[PDB]
Amino acid sequence: TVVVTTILESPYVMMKKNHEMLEGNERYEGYCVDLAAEIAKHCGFKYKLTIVGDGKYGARDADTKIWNGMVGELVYGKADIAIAPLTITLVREEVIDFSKPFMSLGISIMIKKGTPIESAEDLSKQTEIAYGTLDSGSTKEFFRRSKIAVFDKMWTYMRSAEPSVFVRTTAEGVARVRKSKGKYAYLLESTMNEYIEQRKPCDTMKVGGNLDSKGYGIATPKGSSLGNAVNLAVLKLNEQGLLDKLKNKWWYDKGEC
Amino acid sequence: TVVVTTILESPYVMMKKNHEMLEGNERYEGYCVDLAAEIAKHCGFKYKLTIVGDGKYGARDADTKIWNGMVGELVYGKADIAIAPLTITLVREEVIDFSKPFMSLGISIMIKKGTPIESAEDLSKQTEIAYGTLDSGSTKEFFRRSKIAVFDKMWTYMRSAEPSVFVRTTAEGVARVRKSKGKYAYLLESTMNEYIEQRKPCDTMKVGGNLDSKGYGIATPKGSSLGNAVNLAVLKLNEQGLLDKLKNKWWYDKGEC
Ligand SMILES: N[C@@H](Cn1ccc(=O)n(CCC(=O)O)c1=O)C(=O)O
Ligand SMILES: N[C@@H](Cn1ccc(=O)n(CCC(=O)O)c1=O)C(=O)O
Ligand SMILES: [Zn+2]
Ligand SMILES: [Zn+2]
Ligand SMILES: [Zn+2]
Ligand SMILES: [Zn+2]
Repeated sequence: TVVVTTILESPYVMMKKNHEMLEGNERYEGYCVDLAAEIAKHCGFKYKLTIVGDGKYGARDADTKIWNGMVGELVYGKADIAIAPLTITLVREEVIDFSKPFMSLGISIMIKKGTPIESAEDLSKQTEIAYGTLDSGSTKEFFRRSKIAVFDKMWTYMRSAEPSVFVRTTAEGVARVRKSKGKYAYLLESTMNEYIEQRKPCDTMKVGGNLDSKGYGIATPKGSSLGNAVNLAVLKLNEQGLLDKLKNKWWYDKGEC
Repeated sequence: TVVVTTILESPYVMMKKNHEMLEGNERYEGYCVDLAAEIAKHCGFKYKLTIVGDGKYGARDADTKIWNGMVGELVYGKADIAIAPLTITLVREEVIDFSKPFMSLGISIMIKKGTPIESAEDLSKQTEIAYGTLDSGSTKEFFRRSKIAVFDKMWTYMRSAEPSVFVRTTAEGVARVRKSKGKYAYLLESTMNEYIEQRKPCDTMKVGGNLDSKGYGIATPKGSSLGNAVNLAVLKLNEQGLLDKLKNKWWYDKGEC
């Protein structure tokens, strides 16, 4: 039985409303729960879904050099595979193996409906509408290291804006956009932006094209015997149109706006 | 070094805005962070604050018979003491020890300012203004088992109300009160009600007296070498007026309304 590690993040993995009457894998539902079933079917294995112990995705402590979250569970042998919205990054690819991406994404802009902003360039040219990102992570790092004029201008602003424009969590960034009467725009992953856009109170909107490109991949321990099969399954699913179908179902078919 | 388990719940434990520049226990602030320092001071031990991995307080699954949250961390040896807003209950006291209560609370009513409701009696006499609680937990169970008229009347209503008046999380309940335009009242722990009342946009109000009584307590494993000292520490802090100073500090001095 393959131990799958995942994380509670809507609409990827959520508790069914009646989860208390259920048990095992049936307690969960969502995009990744559906994806796990597909992968298992094509790779030919039985599995058990478990929620990552520390509820984190995967980062290496600069001091101890220890990995936490799902990457950690894979690295230290606590799980056999990770199916969740885990970004494929150089540092993680150095310690675990990733499948080809099952979803493509990029940094995007979230605004409260009605805000007169249509792109990052628009944000960089004005001042009365503040904007920020998570206080740590790839999105913040993207701006900090950019050599592109527009993003350099945005980073210069964000790094010294007052009050601070950074937030610690997604919920924090979304709430700020929603209570700032259009005076705050949040920079986040397009997938989350797109999801929130389809959820009540339906007062946010994703604008402009993505600022960068990346994707989520299924992860397995280095030199795992599941790596090859899982990679082929992800390609087969995309070719069959199933990845797009799954995305449309959990983002739009179940939308509230 | 004593391992302390706690949970990110405002204003009990929160991440300082400059946490990325701080280390260890200094990354956190809040009522329980202050309480932990006092308890360790008077008990004479060194400690390290850790956040419970699954973000839960403590319940036993009737299936697996496994304890989750902070109670689980104590019973399975992951932490030596739990310092958080953990309600003292019979089922929990059966596996861990609780200090005398450091804070008293009870079920209360939260309304959007403007709602013509001043008590549980007012709610029980009508239906235009819907009211509910978490879909699971002590508050819901309180109503389900009550033999008291008014509470029986309230439960008789809640159990058959449509759409469902129950919510999955505190955030959901609070958000529902704020966006229901005076048509939903939320029943919750007085401590959280009093806290929300002091947070922007200052659009909610706590009405009526508590419907019941209970307390939060510090938890330690059975046979812990710290059990006795922790208990005496709580009593001394109460007698010194320290517990009330901390409540006033985190609820009102730092209040925004
Ligand atoms: N892919 C990330 C984890 N992850 C997943 C989904 C998601 O929506 N967001 C962030 C959304 C936001 O920007 O608020 C995120 O950070 C990782 O690999 O660590
Ligand atoms: N004391 C509970 C945990 N706990 C702590 C703080 C709190 O505000 N609320 C609930 C607030 C609300 O009713 O929405 C709560 O359920 C336990 O011991 O499990
Ligand atoms: Zn298939
Ligand atoms: Zn941070
Ligand atoms: Zn003292
Ligand atoms: Zn539930």
